[PDB]
Amino acid sequence: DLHYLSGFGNEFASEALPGALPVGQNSPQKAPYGLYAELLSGTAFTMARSELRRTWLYRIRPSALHPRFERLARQPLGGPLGGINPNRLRWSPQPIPAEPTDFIEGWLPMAANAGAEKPAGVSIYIYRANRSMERVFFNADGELLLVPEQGRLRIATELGVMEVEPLEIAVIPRGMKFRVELLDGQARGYIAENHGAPLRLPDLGPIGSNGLANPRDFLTPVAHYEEAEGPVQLVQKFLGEHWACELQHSPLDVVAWHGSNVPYKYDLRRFNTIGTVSFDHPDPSIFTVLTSPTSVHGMANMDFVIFPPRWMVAENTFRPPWFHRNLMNEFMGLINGAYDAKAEGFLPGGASLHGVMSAHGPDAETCEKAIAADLAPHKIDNTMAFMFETSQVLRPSLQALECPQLQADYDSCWATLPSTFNPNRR
Amino acid sequence: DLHYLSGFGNEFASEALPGALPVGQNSPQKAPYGLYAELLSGTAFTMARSELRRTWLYRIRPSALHPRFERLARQPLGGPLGGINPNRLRWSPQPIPAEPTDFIEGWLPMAANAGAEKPAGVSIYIYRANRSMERVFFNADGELLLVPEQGRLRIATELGVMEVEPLEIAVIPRGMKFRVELLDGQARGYIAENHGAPLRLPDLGPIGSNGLANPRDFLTPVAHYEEAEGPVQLVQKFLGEHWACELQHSPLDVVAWHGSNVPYKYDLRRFNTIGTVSFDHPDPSIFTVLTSPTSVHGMANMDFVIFPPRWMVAENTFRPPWFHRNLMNEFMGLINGAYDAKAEGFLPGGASLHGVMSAHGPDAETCEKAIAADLAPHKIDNTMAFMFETSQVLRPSLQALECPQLQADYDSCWATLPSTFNPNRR
Amino acid sequence: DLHYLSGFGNEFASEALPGALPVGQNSPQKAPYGLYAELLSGTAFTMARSELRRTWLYRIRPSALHPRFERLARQPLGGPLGGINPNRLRWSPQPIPAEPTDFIEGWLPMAANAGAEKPAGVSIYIYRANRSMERVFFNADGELLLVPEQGRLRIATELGVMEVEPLEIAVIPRGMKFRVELLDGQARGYIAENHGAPLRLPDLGPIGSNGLANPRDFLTPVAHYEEAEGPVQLVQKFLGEHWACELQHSPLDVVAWHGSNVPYKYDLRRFNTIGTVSFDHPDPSIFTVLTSPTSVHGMANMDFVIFPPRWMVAENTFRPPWFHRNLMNEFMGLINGAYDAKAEGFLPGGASLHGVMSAHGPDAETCEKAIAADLAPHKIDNTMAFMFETSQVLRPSLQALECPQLQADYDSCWATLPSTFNPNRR
Amino acid sequence: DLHYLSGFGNEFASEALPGALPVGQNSPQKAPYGLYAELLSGTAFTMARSELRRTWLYRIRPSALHPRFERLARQPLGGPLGGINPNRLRWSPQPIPAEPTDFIEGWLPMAANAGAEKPAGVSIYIYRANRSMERVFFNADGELLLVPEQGRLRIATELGVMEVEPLEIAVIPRGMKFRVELLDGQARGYIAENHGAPLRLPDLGPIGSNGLANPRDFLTPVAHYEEAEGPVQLVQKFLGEHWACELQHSPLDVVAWHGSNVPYKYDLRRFNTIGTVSFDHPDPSIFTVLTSPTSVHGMANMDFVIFPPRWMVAENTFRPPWFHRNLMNEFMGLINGAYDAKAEGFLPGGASLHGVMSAHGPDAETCEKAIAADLAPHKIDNTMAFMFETSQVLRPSLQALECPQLQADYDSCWATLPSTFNPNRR
Ligand SMILES: O=C(O)Cc1cc(O)ccc1O
Ligand SMILES: O=C(O)Cc1cc(O)ccc1O
Ligand SMILES: O=C(O)Cc1cc(O)ccc1O
Ligand SMILES: O=C1C=C[C@H](O)C(CC(=O)O)=C1
Ligand SMILES: [Fe+3]
Ligand SMILES: [Fe+3]
Ligand SMILES: [Fe+3]
Ligand SMILES: [Fe+3]
Repeated sequence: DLHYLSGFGNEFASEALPGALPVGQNSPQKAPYGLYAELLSGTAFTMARSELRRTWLYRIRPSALHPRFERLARQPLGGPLGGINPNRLRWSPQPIPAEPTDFIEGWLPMAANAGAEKPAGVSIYIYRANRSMERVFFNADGELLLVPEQGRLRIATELGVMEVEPLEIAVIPRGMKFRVELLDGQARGYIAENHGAPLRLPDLGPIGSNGLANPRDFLTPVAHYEEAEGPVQLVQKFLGEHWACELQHSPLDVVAWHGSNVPYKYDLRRFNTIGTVSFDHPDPSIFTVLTSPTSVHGMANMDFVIFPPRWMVAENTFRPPWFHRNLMNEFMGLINGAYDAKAEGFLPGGASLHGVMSAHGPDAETCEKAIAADLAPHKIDNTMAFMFETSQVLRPSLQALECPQLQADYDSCWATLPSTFNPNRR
Repeated sequence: DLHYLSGFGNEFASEALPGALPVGQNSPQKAPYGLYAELLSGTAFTMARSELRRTWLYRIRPSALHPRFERLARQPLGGPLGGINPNRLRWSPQPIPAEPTDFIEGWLPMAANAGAEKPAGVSIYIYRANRSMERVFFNADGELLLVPEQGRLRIATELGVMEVEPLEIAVIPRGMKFRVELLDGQARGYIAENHGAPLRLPDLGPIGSNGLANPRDFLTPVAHYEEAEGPVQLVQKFLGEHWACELQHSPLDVVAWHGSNVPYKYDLRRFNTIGTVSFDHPDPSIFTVLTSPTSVHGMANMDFVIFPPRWMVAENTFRPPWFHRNLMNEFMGLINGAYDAKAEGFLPGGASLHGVMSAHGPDAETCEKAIAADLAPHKIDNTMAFMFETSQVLRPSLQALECPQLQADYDSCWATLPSTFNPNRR
Repeated sequence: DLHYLSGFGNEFASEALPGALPVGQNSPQKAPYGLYAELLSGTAFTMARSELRRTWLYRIRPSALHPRFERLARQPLGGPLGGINPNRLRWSPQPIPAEPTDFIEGWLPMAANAGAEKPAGVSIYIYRANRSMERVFFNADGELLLVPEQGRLRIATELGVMEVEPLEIAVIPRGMKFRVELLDGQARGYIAENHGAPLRLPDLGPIGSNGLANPRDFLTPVAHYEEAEGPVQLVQKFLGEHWACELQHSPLDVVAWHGSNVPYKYDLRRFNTIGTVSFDHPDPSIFTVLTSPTSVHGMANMDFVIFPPRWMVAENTFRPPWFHRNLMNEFMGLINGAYDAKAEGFLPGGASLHGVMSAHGPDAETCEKAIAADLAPHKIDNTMAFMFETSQVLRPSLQALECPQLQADYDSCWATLPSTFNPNRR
Repeated sequence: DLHYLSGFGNEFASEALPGALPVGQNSPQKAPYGLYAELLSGTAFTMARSELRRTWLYRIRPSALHPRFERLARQPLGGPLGGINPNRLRWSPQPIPAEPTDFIEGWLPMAANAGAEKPAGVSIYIYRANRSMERVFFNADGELLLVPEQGRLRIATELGVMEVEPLEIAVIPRGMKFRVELLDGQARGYIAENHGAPLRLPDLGPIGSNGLANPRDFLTPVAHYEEAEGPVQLVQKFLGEHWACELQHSPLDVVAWHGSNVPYKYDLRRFNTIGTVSFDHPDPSIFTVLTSPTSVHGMANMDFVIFPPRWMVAENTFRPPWFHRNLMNEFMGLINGAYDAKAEGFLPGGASLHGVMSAHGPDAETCEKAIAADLAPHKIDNTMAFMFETSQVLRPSLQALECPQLQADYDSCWATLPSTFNPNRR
């Protein structure tokens, strides 16, 4: 099977041929095997070492060997920004379109902080694919966080091949070349496109030096190169547009590499979930897998949080999520099973958006159940929900608002919430 | 019953006579009721507001009205530091001496970062008392963290009266005047004398904005003044020594006050305990109640950590603390019940010291029962252990090393750990 | 000739008349010589002293003495932003236009982070002028970094006169009034208009306390005032537009001044160039002259880097710049001679732009040459190339995309790059 | 021949048996092979992830299985602090003593910031040994930087085996157990014992993302374990003292480990030396290999700096080090050949100490030669010197001051400096 290197943020080193990596230097005059040294600077040169993301590649042909890029006619992301809407929104799962749509062609824009033409913050999509990619792609607009829901993915990147299935997540750095093979014929899932500071592990605070997503579970592929003599289309996403050129070699021609700006996968089943071992309901930030910070300490660009199988032990407490109003913007998804807060309507591939200060919380069915529950240890199982929480307002696209999937009467799930107040009895 | 004000770090305002607090200013020419304004600056003037600790007092006589202080012949903290000793140490509970001993006379130095003459870091004591104080006291050397184990205390402070029982903790700010009364004739407990940055709530990291010790549970007494017309001794602890003077008035004459440098109490039963809801054994920093930082970010002067009733749900996990070697210094106490990592020898009022890089962990019996047990939800109850963890090495006092309470064969609790290793069977 | 004060960041003091500057105060009731005190606040009042830029002026007439500003018909920066383009671009040198064109009228927008009406980050222009200014100008949108390529400039500012020639650079702070006279009748060069944090010297890190651009080399003009009666046009650049009013006096009427918000010039020939004394090719951030930071530590708004005469000693290394893909956006200019990585097509006055993740590096002919070359100490001389590197995307203007100077087949320079890969010979 | 893992600061994973590391957790109830989990916390739990140093160990027997430590009769560093001496000091190399002396018995205290009983900052020693260790050791006092000068070392640590030779450096974390075997029968070299923040790579500033000591050149050994039952002395250094206990098993019984608290080695010949490619003499901080910071930003507890083979190209410059007076304290050592600033008397194994504000610089011979030589590019070679620069004062021990190797006429190396001042000729 495919091999991997472990350790989030490590200075990795990988060669497909022995001695392909130069020893004791980055730029020899005549590189082993007659390879070309190339530097991929994922961060500004002057970043603190802790923030540094850079990889040295030793390849057959320089990435510079390409003709002029031309705008393609076929622009999945060229749709308008939907009109202003403060309502709580919920979508049913997205159907796979009948027309041939590969991985890059199938990104349906759901909600974003800014227009595709001026990338800032986070852009959220749902991908629907029915074709494997017969081209190579790189995103100039940001880091890609992939959340499969339906079907396995075999992702051929410049640094190696990774296999990603639902219940796992994968990250592609900005500008890195990749090609998506659909192993099950069709694929559906979620994407967080990070335009900001790279995703990293959260500051654990009192949790200390261990817990949540343990760095040892972040897997990076080993060196792997191709040698195809012939035309291969290279596509790039630039300011929301797809631009392409034809190469006469495969751009996945990296024989060896070393550095820290790498693609990676992580299995969510390995999450060391922390929670209440006493009473009350911890803030959902406790379930943080990865985070993208801003220059405002403590206020993330986005937080990727999961709602995984876990033990529920809170005594004399209302166990489902509390009623909530938040400065932050809450985009919810579902990979497997059902979510603890919504009795009906939220299915795998579905989505919910509770924007800035929009009043949310449990439905009446969940409320009645929880207040009547005989509280004893209970293990939540066979489920995996997640949230992409952003600091900037998420603006739904015109496409997601005109979407047949956008539920018509979502507000009705809270309509049957009764008054239980009696001032004459504490 | 005593009344209290809630909220860790609040700018409180309290008056025993209506209008005693000047409205709209701190320093009127003619203060209401003929009282005197006095500022107790708990920090440098230029500290960030988040770190600011100062209280304005409106009192019958200024603190400045006192004769010269005289050095007392009786000095409970006059013994020198013990000899260099890297061993793992355990003491049985300290008996209460027969000789008349009040709260300030009853501190037994256990271990400290420095000699009493040059206060730095933390100094740890165990107090034993059989008399209520017939004098008033203030500590110029540091903040006092009080952990009662036996007996109830009535602490009359300059800002008011607070009652503390075992399972509660109390903090007295540096230089604040107080008198301790024994409600049950005798009293025993632990003291963390903080010479550094004042104790405060830990930054929660992913736990978020709620959890661990909630700010609403930190209670400060309401204004209360005494009016006894007789000679009162005022004692101060300076550079480890007890110095005294005689007053003709009561120094607990604060009629009204406002500010943030306050005495407070906290009930440990209200701690919102956070832990594993999955597997593994979280780092004990997760149990932080209060912490004193240093200028080195993330490395505290001391952490006040508890081991309270909690749900144990970790699946296919060694539940007791893992075997450990730590940069930090671990001093443990026990208020009630029995502790997780130790089968015998550790009793309420007892103590343990595992210094820098000393090899500690669960004793042999504990280790054995944990590996063979059938795992299921289990509630640890009717117990409360704690730790004073210090970044600086804790040097036990000569009195603590020469103590008949120091256990002779502490090392034997690990003596029977067996090799269960078989390189042919995973 | 012209006299200058030295020392980057100094609290300077200059006076055209004896005692014109008030002693021991900034705002006397009766100023010396009957002058008016005026505060020029370059930063918010509350900035840390290290970041503060402010200058007190002692002038004949306050700056407030002006009528309403009117919008001019001539608007050289009103041109729209070009279409989205990810391609690598290279412009041949810009011709001086035939029409009367002064310094502020001759700015050709090349690439900018945002539209002119909403200034953000950095805006890049190539200036072409054939007339001296017969008016006084101030830019309200940001700080101007001037890089002369042809012709000397005599820049008369409110704080004095400074002369600048190719191989020197000049900075004029935002809001400061100035008038450009062309000493050689015509001029051309580059401009980096900084809309963010003022340019400053780089944090040296391991280079230490000396090196790169030494502070003693940053020269500020001495106080110089004018008293010419009649109509003077005062122009200001506000949200990309030129607005003007008519004054009856000369606005360069500052008799004395003191402070840190000053125009300055630096000779690039005095750069204490640091590099490799062993092997490899150091990141070009090592040649940083000046930098504008952002809120994100380590990620600059812009870095002004130079590629100056220098010793090349790296043994067993590929000496020209490595092949590169960067998060940053690289705008290159040329003052004299030729640049190391480009064999032909890049001339003095020319420009290149390699945007976010665009694949760049040495052209085919230099790559062939460097691999074969016998490595010996070699002094790169008779050259001065530089870079404006920006964190935000640089959008070329419509004009820069339709310019006859825009080289149609820049991509061909890398077309002949061969594969020298041999998988059977390391 | 030994296997290594590369990458300074990586989250490493190594197993001597397949599947010996638990998958997806740290604390299984039944660990693979019947091994014990044990955590080695190198830092406080709450440090920022960039500062975190911790290693999970999977061992045959917990480190806790040890009897009481007893104070050894032989005490290499119980000697008193030398008296006050501000003088510039120079020692000739240390001869190996005739009495059987293993690595830990042969530490000659040279200079330190504090008394051995109160470790703080850094302690410097020269090691001299004629015997391989027939015991296992750990230092509870500090991290150890080893700088071999004569003879090869084979260091068996808890995480595995590493071989160090002169021109290589090796670091051993605080509390980590190790045994030194002398490959040449006898060995001599320097030691910097860091009692403060762990050494790490310096912030590169303008050097950027690569250069100096590249992280790929930092090698950690692979997992290795010992089985041999029988008596073995375990020795610890605690507050300057050697304490011991007897174990009935080898303590180097780690079958598998993962983490970032690791011993490592680095080959100085791999240093990507940066220096002037123009003129002048860069500050020596430019040669930093590793640094231990303080809470004061920019002021290190210590900097380990090297003076390796390098190109000297500075034009019209005095090339040797400039005459200097420093707040910092300069301790120099020599591994191979001769050092540039001193013609004679500074031999390999020698040392110099120029304390706070002591006036140093090149000797008279080097001074004349450098003012007469016709400047051409020159390769310094066949040499390797270094410096331990500390912020706190370095007090020499009584042994180093009473030492026959202390040169009584060091001040005479400067005695012959002439006055070349000629007011009549610039
Ligand atoms: O269920 C939701 O909509 C999200 C959510 C989860 C949680 O654990 C607490 C609050 C919250 O709003
Ligand atoms: O039992 C102890 O001494 C303290 C301790 C507690 C814990 O939860 C984990 C490790 C540890 O050493
Ligand atoms: O030639 C370039 O485009 C600029 C450049 C300079 C350098 O030293 C390293 C890399 C690089 O891209
Ligand atoms: O390159 C250097 C510059 C100044 C210093 O004093 C040193 C140390 C000295 O040689 O003793 C080295
Ligand atoms: Fe919410
Ligand atoms: Fe511990
Ligand atoms: Fe580049
Ligand atoms: Fe020096």
